[PDB]
Amino acid sequence: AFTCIYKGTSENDIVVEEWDAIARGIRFSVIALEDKEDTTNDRWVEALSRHTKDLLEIESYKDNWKKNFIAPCALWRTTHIENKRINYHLI
Amino acid sequence: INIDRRRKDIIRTININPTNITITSIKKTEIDGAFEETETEIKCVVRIFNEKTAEKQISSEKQGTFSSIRTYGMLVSNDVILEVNSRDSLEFECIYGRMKIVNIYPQIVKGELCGYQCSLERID
Repeated sequence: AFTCIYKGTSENDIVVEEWDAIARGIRFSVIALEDKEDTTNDRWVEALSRHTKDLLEIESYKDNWKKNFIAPCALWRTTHIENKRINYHLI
Repeated sequence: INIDRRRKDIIRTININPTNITITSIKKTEIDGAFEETETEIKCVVRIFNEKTAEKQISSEKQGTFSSIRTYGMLVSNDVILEVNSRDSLEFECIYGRMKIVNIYPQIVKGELCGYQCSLERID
């Protein structure tokens, strides 16, 4: 499966006289061709995706899109991680 | 060649298959760096004939579409002085798309005009 996304239209509305026709190019796109898993080893992302699915009753696709996303949907991903040894025993 | 011979030949050839034609002349006149067009209408007796086995071009674009062919010639007597330039045009309404006089060949004998061999462009 996949989910096309509307993006725009061709440069102009051309006219082709030799074929006796007029034409217009609609422009679509597809997302995340390579991804097929919809899984993560980020436990935090998994937890918040579960929370969003339970609270909101929609999909939650975790750390990156997949080509066949079902609109409406969410996506929880991590951007930045900061670890810190606050104490001898605590991190 | 004598002038009378050429005159007789031109008149005869036109009279084998003449067609009455309503030439319309649009002459562009330079006024303040732009053109003011004065339209005049003149009539002549004319014979039309094929001269070139040309191909019909087509020029469709966002301005519009028109197809023209270069095949037809023309042969007219001395009765009226003609001239075609960038700033001057001549057209007439043949039934099968209006014609347009592209280029004029003035047949002259001893510095005296006797008739115009002429070329056309049938604008569809």
